Amino acid sequence: VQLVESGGGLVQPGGSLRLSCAASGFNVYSSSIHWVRQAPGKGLEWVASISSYYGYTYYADSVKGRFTISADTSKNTAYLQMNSLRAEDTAVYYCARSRQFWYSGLDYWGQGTLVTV
Amino acid sequence: VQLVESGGGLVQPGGSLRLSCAASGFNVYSSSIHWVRQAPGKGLEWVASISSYYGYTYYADSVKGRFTISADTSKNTAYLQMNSLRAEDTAVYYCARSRQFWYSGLDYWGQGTLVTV
Amino acid sequence: TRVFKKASPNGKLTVYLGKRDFVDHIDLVDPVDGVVLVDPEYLKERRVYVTLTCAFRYGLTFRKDLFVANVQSFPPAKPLTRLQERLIKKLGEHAYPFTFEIPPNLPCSVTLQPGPEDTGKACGVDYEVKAFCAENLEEKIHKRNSVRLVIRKVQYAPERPGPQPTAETTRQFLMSDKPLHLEASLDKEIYYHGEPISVNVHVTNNTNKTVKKIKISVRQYADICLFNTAQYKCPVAMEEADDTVAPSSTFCKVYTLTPFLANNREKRGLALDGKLKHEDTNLASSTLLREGANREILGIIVSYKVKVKLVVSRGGLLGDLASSDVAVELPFTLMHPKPK
Amino acid sequence: TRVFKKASPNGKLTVYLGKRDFVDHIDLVDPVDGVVLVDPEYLKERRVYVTLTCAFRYGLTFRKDLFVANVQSFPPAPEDKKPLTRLQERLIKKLGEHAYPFTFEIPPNLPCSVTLQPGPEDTGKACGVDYEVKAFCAENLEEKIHKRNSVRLVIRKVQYAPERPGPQPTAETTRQFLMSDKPLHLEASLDKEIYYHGEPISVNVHVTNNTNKTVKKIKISVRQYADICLFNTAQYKCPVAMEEADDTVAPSSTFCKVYTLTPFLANNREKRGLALDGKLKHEDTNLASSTLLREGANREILGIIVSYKVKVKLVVSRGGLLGDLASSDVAVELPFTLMHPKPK
Amino acid sequence: TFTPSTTDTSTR
Amino acid sequence: TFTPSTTDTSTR
Amino acid sequence: DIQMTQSPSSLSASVGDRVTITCRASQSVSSAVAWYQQKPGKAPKLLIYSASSLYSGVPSRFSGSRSGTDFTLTISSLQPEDFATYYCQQYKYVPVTFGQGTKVEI
Amino acid sequence: DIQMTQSPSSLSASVGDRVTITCRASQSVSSAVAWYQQKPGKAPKLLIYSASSLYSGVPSRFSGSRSGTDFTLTISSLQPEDFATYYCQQYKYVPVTFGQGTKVEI
Repeated sequence: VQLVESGGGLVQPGGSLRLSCAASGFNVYSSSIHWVRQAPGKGLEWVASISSYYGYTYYADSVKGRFTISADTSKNTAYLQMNSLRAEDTAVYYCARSRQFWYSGLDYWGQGTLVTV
Repeated sequence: VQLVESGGGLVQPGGSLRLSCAASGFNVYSSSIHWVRQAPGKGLEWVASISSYYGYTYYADSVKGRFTISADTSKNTAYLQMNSLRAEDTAVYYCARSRQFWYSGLDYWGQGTLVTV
Repeated sequence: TRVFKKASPNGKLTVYLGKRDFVDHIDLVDPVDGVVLVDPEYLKERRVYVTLTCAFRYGLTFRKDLFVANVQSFPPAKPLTRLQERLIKKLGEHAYPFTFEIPPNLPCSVTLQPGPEDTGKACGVDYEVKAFCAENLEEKIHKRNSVRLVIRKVQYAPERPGPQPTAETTRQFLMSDKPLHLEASLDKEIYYHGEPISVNVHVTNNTNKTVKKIKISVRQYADICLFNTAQYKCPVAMEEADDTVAPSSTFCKVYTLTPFLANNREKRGLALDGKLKHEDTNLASSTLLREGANREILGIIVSYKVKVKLVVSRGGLLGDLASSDVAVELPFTLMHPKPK
Repeated sequence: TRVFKKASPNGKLTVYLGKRDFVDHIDLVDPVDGVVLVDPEYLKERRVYVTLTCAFRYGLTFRKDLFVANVQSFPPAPEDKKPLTRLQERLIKKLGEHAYPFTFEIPPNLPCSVTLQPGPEDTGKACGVDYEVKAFCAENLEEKIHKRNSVRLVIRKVQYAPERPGPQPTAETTRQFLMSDKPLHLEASLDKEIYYHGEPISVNVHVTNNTNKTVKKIKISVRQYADICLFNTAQYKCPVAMEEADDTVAPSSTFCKVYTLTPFLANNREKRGLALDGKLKHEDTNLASSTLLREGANREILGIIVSYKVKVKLVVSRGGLLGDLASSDVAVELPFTLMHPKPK
Repeated sequence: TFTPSTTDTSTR
Repeated sequence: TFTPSTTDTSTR
Repeated sequence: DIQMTQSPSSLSASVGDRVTITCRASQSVSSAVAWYQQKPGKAPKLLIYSASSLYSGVPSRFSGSRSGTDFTLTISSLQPEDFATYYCQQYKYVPVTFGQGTKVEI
Repeated sequence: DIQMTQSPSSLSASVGDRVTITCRASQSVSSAVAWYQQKPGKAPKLLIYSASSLYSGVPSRFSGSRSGTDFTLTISSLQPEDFATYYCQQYKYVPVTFGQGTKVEI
């Protein structure tokens, strides 16, 4: 029961990335997968959430339209497509897991990947 | 479990008599009801039998046509219609019971009614 | 102290069976044992085989074998039953044993009642112990050399009575605030053949509607599975009562029913107990299965229920979109008591 | 340590409920207790009654009440004299002299809160079974309820997964064909009998094709059975998960595989009449939990009864003369329990 | 010349 | 002027 | 029909004596043979069925045996209450035929 | 959105000292409040959910309490491993908003 994320790197402003979160030890339909970024020296900020049981995706107002969260339910993996990136989007992006029934905090976190813009 | 009879009496040759067997303590469909006459000073002789489960009646060759055995399954009572009686038909008529599943002798007998003719 | 004996048409083969009815105890079946009497002078290097076959016949004529067991009795290749040892002692050196083991989850001997249209052979499941002498198993079985004995696989009523079968339903109607309640029950769960069945019916009519009739029937369910799944329904007993329950009134009555074969002789496909040749056998006994197996068996599966149906008066603003038949079903066991 | 509080539109009536979900344990249901804060100065001569109602709502609008319980909280009625729970004692101590308790006992054999999913063309209320705790101010019980005086709180009757796992659900069937001397055997089983919402279901299938016929396809489906009984008896079928596998079993050959299925609401949102767990107002609830009945009762209950089964269906090729006359659909159903774990 | 039907015999 | 919805309160 | 030739027609024995009553079937009636006791003026009483099985309640001194088509009723000890006419019935084939009875006296 | 105001921005304490961290919600988020600690360079770690429920595994010295819209994180004894940045989450409404963190040093 642990989460692995990978795909962060230096990208010019206006570029695009795809952050993948290899979830293992739990099912995509009994859990909700969330992305929480943290700018260097700043606090936690939630950007995107996906619920595969209900087929619903939520985004922050800052990343609405630009970002897209997906889930590959076949292999228990979630993706964050950060299109039209900006300089203020540089942060450490964490992939977190919460219970689907029911949300009781982000109990499992990934190690975090740095996305530099 | 008891068998009681009624209907034996003096009749003239060529007359008709009806013998009843008020069966109590057992069911007409789990039992078979038999009539066994016995001429005075002689041995037992089976005359008629009825199986209400199968709806089959059997008669002896001496009483075929003349005699008729019936059952009132509602009242748990069997009847023997002794039509076209003859002088040789004088006897003590016994009503007996046998198991329907399966025949293991006439375990229960009535007290017997004399039919004089 | 006694055994069955049948001989070959030529008299050179005799098979001895201790019984013709073998009891299935769900967990295990009574083993078919016996002794076959041979004469090697007649055989002249042939071998005597004994076969146990469970077949689903039609008497179309869709005859299929559900279980075949073959044993070479002579020449000899199981420990001897005391009966087999005693038979060997009685007969001599030329008597040889055979023993069969019927695997569980096999059908019991069930005969389906033929319709008046056809007068052919019996349709259903039957077992046969066949003893024959031949050089090899691939050779056809000859009539002069073979002996066929029909045996039956039977089940008896469970010793411990089961829970009392109870059922209750309730209906709500558009123009009545309170519901119509129906309660039915039987005095016992295991019944014997020919014995009556008492149905205790309690109707609590709190609706504006009255029930016109209370139809109570005993129905036999035969689950026949050879090529398809097919459950067949046959009411073996009925009682159409004119008992009326007034609106805002309750009713309690006890009804007595007895299923028997005299009035059911015109119902084609009605399951009967296995026959030996053509004798009258009562209605088929309920087949006892494992508690929970959810397993379907190639053969005929017989079960009985009592259906208590209320006929509620029609009409009302809602119309025909309501229950005119409020029914419950009571599963019971119809079997034979264990002998002795 | 915290209770629910809802007030009347005029503010003169307040209902204190410790819970909104009351667990049914088959044998008994959690008691619905609470405290009602009254204002006798405003409440000149009237009385405060609290009502518990279980209703089968619209679905034109066929609303019927399955269970109604009514209690007079102010003035304290000697008939409704029950010992106070610790929650009610704490609430009365917090509130004061004008706090009065009510207590309801939900009898068994009553439906759980189940909502049927509305169709695309439906625009009415929510079809299903609902519970409601309503407190109102009225002089008598034959007077209509007023919107300004009454407080309505929706509560739910819920059931959680049994603590002890049940027997493994196994089932098998056998078919005999005309030209085939040996039969076709199908065995299916599930890894467990109690599943949770969102948890995958593993179906272990064993096919022993000893016949001359080929199993073309194996269809694995999870189906939901809703037994709805208000005016008639009707069982509704709804496949919540499916798996059409192209696995072929050759004649005189065997085949064993394990299939994984997960029922969820994302792909079942277009299925009208699909049973869902009770909603409070309109929130998104999962598929309906399996209802836990008595072991053996043969009892038909007003409301909605939800059960789940996995159907393993084999598709057999049609041919080889013999005039067909075969099922060609060798199906097996395995009943399992789809519930929520008891909260820790 | 008929087919030998089933009979019984004492096991002694 | 809207209908008072459901809220919580500490039991102390 | 089938004739049940019962012998002897009557025998005399003392108290404690062994009494053997023999029944012969004209045809093969299998074990389907019953034995009855009928005291004068009363109904017959079932003693044996299936030619060897003692009916419930009958004293153990009554025993039945079969040898092919020969059936025998044996009384090990003859208590004074055992003096009656004993009948032999076969119930293998309709019509049911009885024996001629065997009166047992002092 | 809902502003999750947290105070103090940072605090200092010794070993065994009692530390209280308070988070204030702009609106009524009910009890749907979680608490995390994030040591520098590592992922955040859930401490308390539902504003009072201690997570499975986290030591008992951590305790959460609420008072209306005021949520407090209390550390009874400050172990040497308890010096991190503590964040308050509300998950009652989307979007989810966190606190600004409370760095705890020696």
